[PDB]
Amino acid sequence: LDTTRITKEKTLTEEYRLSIDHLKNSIVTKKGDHLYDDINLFIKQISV
Amino acid sequence: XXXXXXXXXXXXXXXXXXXXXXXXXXXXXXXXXXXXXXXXXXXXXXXXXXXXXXXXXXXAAAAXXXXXXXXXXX
Amino acid sequence: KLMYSLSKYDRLNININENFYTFLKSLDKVDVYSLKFFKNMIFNKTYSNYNVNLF
Amino acid sequence: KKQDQESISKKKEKLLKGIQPTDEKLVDKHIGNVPIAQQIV
Repeated sequence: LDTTRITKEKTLTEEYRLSIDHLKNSIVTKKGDHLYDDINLFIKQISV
Repeated sequence: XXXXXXXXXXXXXXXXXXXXXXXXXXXXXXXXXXXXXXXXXXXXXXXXXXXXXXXXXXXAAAAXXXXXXXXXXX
Repeated sequence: KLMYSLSKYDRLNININENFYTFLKSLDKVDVYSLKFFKNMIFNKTYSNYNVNLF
Repeated sequence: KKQDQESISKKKEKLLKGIQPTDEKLVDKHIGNVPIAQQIV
């Protein structure tokens, strides 16, 4: 059974952040832009 | 060929599969959803948007319409 | 190669694929997910909160 | 029906001078300008 279960080795918590930053650098963001609100929250929802 | 057998499951094939569901189901709107998108072919800096594009169509145009457009604050 | 395959270069086989072409690569940068939402909205395939259901 | 006016060949060079290209940091391959394509949609 333990073969299936997760470990902290295989997770991806940093590889998400590396990709999101590639979006912000690549994509324009403004208050009118729908991505601006969720991403700045998303950044807090990791570093916090 | 071995690389294709290697990076098979790791390949990204979800985006293409989405469009298939579009054309198959809603065959009508799909033609509109794809027609809605149409990126500009060439950019241009300074000009007078009032009639510069007006005269830019009457002359200096060959099988390609010219017109104004907005930008990231511009 | 070209001798084994040459029919790719018809104007009609390419001009038609350009519509599918940009839709895939304009996927991450632009709010085409909205267009998906409206496409379902016309035929009432969206599912909102105000509305009534027995689901 | 004629009038006194300039030549069209002169009108060509005038508009070409007023127009100038642009340079953005975000110029993707498959789509030309990323900010321009955003507001259009």
